[PDB]
Amino acid sequence: KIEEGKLVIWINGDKGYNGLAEVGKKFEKDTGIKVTVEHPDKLEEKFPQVAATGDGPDIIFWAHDRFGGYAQSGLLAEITPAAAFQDKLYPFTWDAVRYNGKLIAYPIAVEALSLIYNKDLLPNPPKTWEEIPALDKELKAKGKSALMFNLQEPYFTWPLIAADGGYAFKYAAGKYDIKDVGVDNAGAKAGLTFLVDLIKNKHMNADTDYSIAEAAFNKGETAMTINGPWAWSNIDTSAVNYGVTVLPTFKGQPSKPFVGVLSAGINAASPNKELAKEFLENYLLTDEGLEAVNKDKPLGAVALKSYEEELAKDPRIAATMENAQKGEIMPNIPQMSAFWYAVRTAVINAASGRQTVDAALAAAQTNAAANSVGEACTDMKREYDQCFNRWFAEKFLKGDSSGDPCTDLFKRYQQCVQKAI
Ligand SMILES: OC[C@H]1O[C@H](O[C@H]2[C@H](O)[C@@H](O)[C@@H](O)O[C@@H]2CO)[C@H](O)[C@@H](O)[C@@H]1O
Repeated sequence: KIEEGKLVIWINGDKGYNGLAEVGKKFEKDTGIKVTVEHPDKLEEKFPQVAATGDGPDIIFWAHDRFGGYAQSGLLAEITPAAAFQDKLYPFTWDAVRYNGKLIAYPIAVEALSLIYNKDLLPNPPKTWEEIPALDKELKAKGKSALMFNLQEPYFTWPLIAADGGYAFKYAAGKYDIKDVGVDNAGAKAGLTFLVDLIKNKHMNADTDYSIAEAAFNKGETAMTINGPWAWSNIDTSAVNYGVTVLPTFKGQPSKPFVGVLSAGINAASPNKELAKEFLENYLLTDEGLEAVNKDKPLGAVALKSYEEELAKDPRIAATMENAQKGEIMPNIPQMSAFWYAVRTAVINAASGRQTVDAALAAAQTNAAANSVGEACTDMKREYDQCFNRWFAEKFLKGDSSGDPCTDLFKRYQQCVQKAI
């Protein structure tokens, strides 16, 4: 299980994990407390599995959308920064990591997708998605192409899908409507249909992934890609001369990327919660800690005000913020995981031709809604069970029963299930 007196951090392999390891070395030099940074594959799915057994990292980095799920399953410690420390970060970043009235992580940086373009191939990038076919056709005649980006992660296509009206979950009055997923409407279909038509008219390849799109852009073969701040670093070392700009408009509407707050949460099973708090508040979330990470791979717009004021001079960051403001902060509810799985499949199926746009999205809507409501019914069940298991062991089995207290909890659960059907 987790080791006492040591910090183990998990963070995604596309981030500045070597720079974070330098912050960890500084912590060790000051305190003698070893910090180890790992980037396991699919860490966002591995974390819940290992943490549920009380193993895993002391600190986990991911975008904020996954944290509500982790918190709801009891996998994260509550965090309680002093007022003085909170005021060092932008208030909207705290909002992203608030779940059920509690803070469940520290906000690190704001990530949004932008359009990245090769200035030598394309000194004026297109303002609209509708121009892309004609641009591509021209470029293919010269043995180049217009645009390549990662089709295998729905994060990258969502901005298009959402531009004319696709959504995830309704929000109103402090509550997400989990019965209703917005992935099957006219705007969602128009967006995805545009994408599939790019593929059908040979302007993109259906199995373009992160690495193929990254190699194609940084080797000068394609004129544009869609990516986050983390990717700028590899383009810097390539021979490509790039700019970063607002995503193209669709049906005259802004693309709407789903905006992530890269966040650090503390494993509820960690024996090192105080050391983790010290590391995060006094080493990572400082101008020099963020600089060391940023130097490795750009973080984006950082949550820390003092450092963001220096980063705001970078036009790449201004573009990141332009796109962020046109997009939307992701929800952090546990259902988000089901939303993404379902959109991932729909995109891949429609892009590869395994399903039509209309059947792919209809099926995503159905499966996301079912699992989302299912996760609520499961939470109602778990609450019944906690009440019953408590009552049965401490009351019934001790011969001190005069009725089952946990009947209304069951009926609420029963109603959830029977309504879902
Ligand atoms: O593709 C769905 C995926 O989107 C987001 O993951 C992003 C992440 O926020 C970024 O930091 C970056 O690393 O790329 C990921 C996409 O590959 C969501 O945060 C994630 O929950 C979801 O599965």
